[PDB]
Amino acid sequence: ICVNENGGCEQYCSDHTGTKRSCRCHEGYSLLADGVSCTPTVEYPCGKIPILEKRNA
Amino acid sequence: IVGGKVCPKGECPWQVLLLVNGAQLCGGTLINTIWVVSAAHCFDKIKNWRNLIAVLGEHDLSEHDGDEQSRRVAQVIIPSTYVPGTTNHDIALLRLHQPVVLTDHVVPLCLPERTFSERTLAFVRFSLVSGWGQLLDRGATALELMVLNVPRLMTQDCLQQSRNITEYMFCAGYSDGSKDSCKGDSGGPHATHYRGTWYLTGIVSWGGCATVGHFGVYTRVSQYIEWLQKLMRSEPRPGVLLRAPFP
Ligand SMILES: O=C(NCc1cccc(-n2ncc(-c3cc4cncnc4[nH]3)c2O)c1)Nc1ccccc1
Ligand SMILES: [Ca+2]
Ligand SMILES: [Cl-]
Repeated sequence: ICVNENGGCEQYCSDHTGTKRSCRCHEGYSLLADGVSCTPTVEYPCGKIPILEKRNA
Repeated sequence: IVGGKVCPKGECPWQVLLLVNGAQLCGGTLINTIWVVSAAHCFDKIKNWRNLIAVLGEHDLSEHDGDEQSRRVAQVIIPSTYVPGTTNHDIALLRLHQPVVLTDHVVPLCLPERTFSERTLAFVRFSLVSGWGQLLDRGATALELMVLNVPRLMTQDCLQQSRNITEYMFCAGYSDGSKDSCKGDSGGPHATHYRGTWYLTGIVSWGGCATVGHFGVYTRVSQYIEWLQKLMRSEPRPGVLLRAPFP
């Protein structure tokens, strides 16, 4: 699943035994209940541009 | 950077400037508050390892605006497999003496998981490369941080469209001599966007500069994720320079 469409994960994807898949998030993010989406948990998470994120807030 | 534009202040917040004795040495990429990724070759000729400085939050070299943060480089880690004055394994991991403070102007780029990088990022066509390098072949360096959107080529395609790329490298850019990374840009990021977040996929290496018939060459960061991660979990060692086994 992970090799395709990133397993539907926003970030990191792990394959498991079966038709099983687990999405994960980088430090400074948490996984939402959709099991795919990552939301920041800190002020300055990696790979986001504050002046642009704010420009869009 | 040739054929790019100014990176608007704060839009390249992971960009690092490396200095030696106050002189521009190379670029780098912040990946955590104390860790910077650069290019091994940047350090081939370092005399006084103690005079190496990393600057975050830099933009315009001509002025001080107070968003700049300078740190001493405490450790320079290079893979055992790297041979000075060459291109293969052109990567370095730098430990800062003290963490930088994350701000609107200072933010790390995400170091991706290998799998993710290999399976997904590697297939994102366009990525951004940046630095204060030469604006032209045999030209003056940039006073303002520059950025350039470049497309990645599969190595097969690179070789075909070219008029010694290893598995530890990749090609990106243009063959028309209009757009490239350039001298002064080495060690800088090749950053790739995916679903709202940016990741480190490449490091500006060396070779030419906007040479017709040729493509830019970049260190393939995906090959080094595990190596980097292990090092980041390790205790500092005396002596700035450290050669670490690779793999
Ligand atoms: O002399 C050294 N290292 C010093 C040292 C430091 C800092 C920058 C540079 N340095 N020189 C040229 C370029 C460079 C051209 C270029 C074109 N397109 C993109 N990026 C580029 N970068 C570059 O980055 C070298 N090694 C050594 C060892 C043995 C033999 C010969 C050379
Ligand atoms: Ca400045
Ligand atoms: Cl030393």
